[PDB]
Amino acid sequence: KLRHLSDGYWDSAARLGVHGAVLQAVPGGRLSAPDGRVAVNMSSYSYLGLDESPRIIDAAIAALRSNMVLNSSLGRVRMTLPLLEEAECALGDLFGADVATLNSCSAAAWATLPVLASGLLTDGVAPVMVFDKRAHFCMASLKSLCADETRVETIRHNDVDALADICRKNKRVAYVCDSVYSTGGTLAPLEELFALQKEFGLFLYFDEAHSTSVIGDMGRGYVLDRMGAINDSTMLITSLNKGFGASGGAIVFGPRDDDRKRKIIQRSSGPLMWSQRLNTPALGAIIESAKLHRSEALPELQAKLHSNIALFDGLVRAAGQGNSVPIRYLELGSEVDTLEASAYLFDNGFYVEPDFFPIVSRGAAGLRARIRSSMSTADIEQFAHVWHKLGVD
Amino acid sequence: VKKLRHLSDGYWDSAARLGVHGAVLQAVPGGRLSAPDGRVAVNMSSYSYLGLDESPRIIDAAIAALRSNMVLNSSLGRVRMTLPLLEEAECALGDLFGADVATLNSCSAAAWATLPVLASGLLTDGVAPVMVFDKRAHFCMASLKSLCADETRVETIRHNDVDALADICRKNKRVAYVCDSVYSTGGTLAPLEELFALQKEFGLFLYFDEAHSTSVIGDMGRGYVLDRMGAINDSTMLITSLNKGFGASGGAIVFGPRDDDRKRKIIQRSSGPLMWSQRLNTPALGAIIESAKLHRSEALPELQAKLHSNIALFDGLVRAAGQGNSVPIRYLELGSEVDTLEASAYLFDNGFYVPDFFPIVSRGAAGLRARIRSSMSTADIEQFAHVWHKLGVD
Ligand SMILES: *Cc1c(COP(=O)(O)O)cnc(C)c1O
Ligand SMILES: *Cc1c(COP(=O)(O)O)cnc(C)c1O
Repeated sequence: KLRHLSDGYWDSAARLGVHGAVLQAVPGGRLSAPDGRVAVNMSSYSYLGLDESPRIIDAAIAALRSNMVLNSSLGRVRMTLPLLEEAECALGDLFGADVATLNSCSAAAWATLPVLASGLLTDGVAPVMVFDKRAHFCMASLKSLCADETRVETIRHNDVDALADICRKNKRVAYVCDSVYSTGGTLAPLEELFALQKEFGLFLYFDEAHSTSVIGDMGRGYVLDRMGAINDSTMLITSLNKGFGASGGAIVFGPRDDDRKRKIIQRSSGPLMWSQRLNTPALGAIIESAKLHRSEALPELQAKLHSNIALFDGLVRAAGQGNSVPIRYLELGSEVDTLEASAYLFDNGFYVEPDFFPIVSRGAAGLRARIRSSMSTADIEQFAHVWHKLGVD
Repeated sequence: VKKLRHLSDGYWDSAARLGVHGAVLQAVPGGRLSAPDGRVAVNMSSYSYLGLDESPRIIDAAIAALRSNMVLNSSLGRVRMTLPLLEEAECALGDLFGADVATLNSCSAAAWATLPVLASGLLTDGVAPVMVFDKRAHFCMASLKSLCADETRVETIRHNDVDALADICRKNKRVAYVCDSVYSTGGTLAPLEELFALQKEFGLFLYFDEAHSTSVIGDMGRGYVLDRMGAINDSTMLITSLNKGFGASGGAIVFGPRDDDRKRKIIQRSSGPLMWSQRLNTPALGAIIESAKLHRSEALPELQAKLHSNIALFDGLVRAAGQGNSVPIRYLELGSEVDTLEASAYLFDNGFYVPDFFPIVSRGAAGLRARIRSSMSTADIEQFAHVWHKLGVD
C-alpha cells in the first residue's frame, strides 16, 4: 500500500520535466532541451569529463570502422576479436592485474559473487560471505544466490570489530563492500581491512565504481593505490562509464601472472560465459582511455577535479562537504520542494538531479550534485549564485 | 559433482590447445574468420541468423549516432534523464514489435530486472504468483529462482509438460510460466496453443525468451510468440537479445500493450537493473534504430527466405540433430569429446569453423554446433558438406 505516495512523487517528478525527460548532450557538460534551453549538467557521473574527450570518441569510431562489426564475438563464438584482447590487456597494464570486460559492472557482480561463495576462488573452502550494509544493490540483491552456497551475514556499515569476530570463528571469510560509498561519503577501512587480510586471510571484494578514475596514481583506484599490487585474496569489480569515459564494466581478478581465477569464472555458468561481451566501439574507447589514464593528462584532470571540489565546498553548504569524493547532496525539505528547486535552477541554466522517496527516506529528499573536472570556475560560481538566490527569494 | 572437474577442465585445456576454443580471430567479410597465421575459415556457428552483423546500413547508423551525439553514454552522464536517441530506439522497437519495449545492455539484465518483480506479484494484481520454471529454460533466467524463491513459491516442471503446468494452475490463484520461445538444444518450440489456452482458462502469465526467435521467425521478425499471437496482451512478457540475429547490441524487455505503461513504470521504479545499470551506448542505439527500420522493410522477408533456403540445402547434404526443423540450429553428434575437438580442428584447417563438450553438454553427447545464416552462400554450404563427408571416410 505504501506505493500509494511513493509513485505519487514519480508522477510529480515527470510532470515538472526534472525526471524521466529527454535532453541532448552539448559540448561543455551541457544539456539542451528541444525548446532551446541550455543548462550545465551538475550531476554527471563522468568525474573527469572523459565522456567529452575527443580522443576517446574518435577511437570508438575508429575501432568500429576498422572491424566493420559490432560484435566482438559476443552472443556468438567462444573466440574473440583482437580488439577485445587489446582492451583487456590495456586494462591489465593500467591496473597491473588480470582484467576481463563485461557489458556492465552489474554483470561482473553476477559472474563473481556466486562462484566466490562456492569456494572455487578460496581453495575449495566455501567462505562466509560478509556483506556490508551500504554495499551497492547490484551485489546485495544476489545475497540469496550466495546463500544457496554458504552462509551469508550482513553487518553494519564499516563494523570492523564485528567482521573480525567472524574471522575468528570461521576458517575462511570474505567481505563484500564498496571502495567508495556515494550516499554518505564514507570510505572502506583499507588499513583495518588489510590488517585482517594479513592475519586471518580475509578475502576482499570491492566495488570500485566511484573509485576507479578519480582516485590513485594513473587512476587505478582507492584499493589499488593504497595497496600497491593486488594479491590472490583481493578482487575488484568496477564500472567503466563513470569517470573512465567508456562503457561496460570489468572484473579485476588478481595477479597478472595468475590465470586461475579467470579460468574458474569463465568455465562457470555466469554472464561471463553466456552473456554478450562489449561492442567494438566500447572496446576501442577502453583502449584509448587506458592509454590516456597512463599519460600525464590524468593527474592534470584529477587536479582540476580537486580544484573544482574545493571551490564548490567554499560556496555551497551540502552534505558531504569536505570529502574527496565528488558527490554532494543538497538536502531539501520535502520531495515537492526538491522538484520545484530543480525546475527553477534549470530555467537559469543548471540541471541538478532530484532524489526522493523511495530512492531516499521520507522527508530526506534533495538534489544530488556531482563534481567533475570539465566544470569551469565560472560554472561553479554561477551555480552557487543561482542556488543562493533561490533560498532568499 | 566435485570429481568430474578433473575431466572437464581437461577438455577446456585441450580445446584451447587445439585452437578451437578461446583463441583470437579477426572478423572477415563474408561470414569468415582469419587467424594470425593467414588461415581463413567460414564461420559455421554465427548467431547473426540473417547476416545483419555485416549490414552496411546498420554499421553506418552506429557510426552516425556516435558522431552526431559526440558521447558514448545515452543516459546523459548516467543521470536519470535520457538522450533523444534512446527514446527513438525504444520507439522504433515499439513500432516493430507493437508493444511497449525498453532496452538494456543484455538479455540477461532483462531477466534480472523482470523475474524478481514478476515473482513479487507487482505485475499480477498484487497476488504473488507461483513461479513455474521450465527445465530447459535458459540459465540467465533459471539462475534467478532463488531471487524468486524469496518472493513466492518456485516450482520446476519437466520440459513442455503442459499437464503438470495445468495442475499448478488449478491448485493456485495466480501462476506464471518461464520458458524459451525457441530452444537451441533440442530444436523444441514452445507449446503456444496449449499455453495460450491455459492462459485463457486460468490467466497463466507467460514469460517468453525470444532470443532465438527474434528476426528469424515471423512477419517483420516480431518473434515466434508475437507471430502466432498477433498482438501482445497484459499477461505476456518477452525478453530477447539484439545481437543474436537482430544485428545490433543489448537486449530488451517487451512489457505488454503499447498503450499501457504500468508494467514499465512498476519495473523502472522497482529495485531492478533497469534503474542503476548503465544503458546501451549511442552506437548500439543507432544500430537498433536502423535494424528496426530494416526489419519493417521488404528486406527481412527476403533474408528469411534466403535463410530457409540455406536450411534446406544444409539438411539435404548433412545429417545432423534437428534435421528438418525451421530453426537454423544443427548439432553434429560425435559423442567422443576427443573426436569432437579433433573434428573441429580438422574442419578449421580445411576452411570451416564449427564444438560443445562437458560440462556444456553431457558426457558422451559432445559434438559440433552449427548455425545457419542468410549470409552463407550455396558454395559455402556445399563445400562444407564435402569436407564433412571426407572426414567420415578419412
Ligand atoms: C543465448 C541466449 C540468451 C543470450 O542473452 P544475452 O545476455 O543477450 O547474451 C538469452 N536467452 C536465451 C534463451 C538464449 O539462448
Ligand atoms: C553506479 C554504480 C554502479 C553501476 O554499475 P553498472 O552496471 O556498470 O551500471 C555499480 N556499483 C556502484 C557502487 C555504483 O555506484
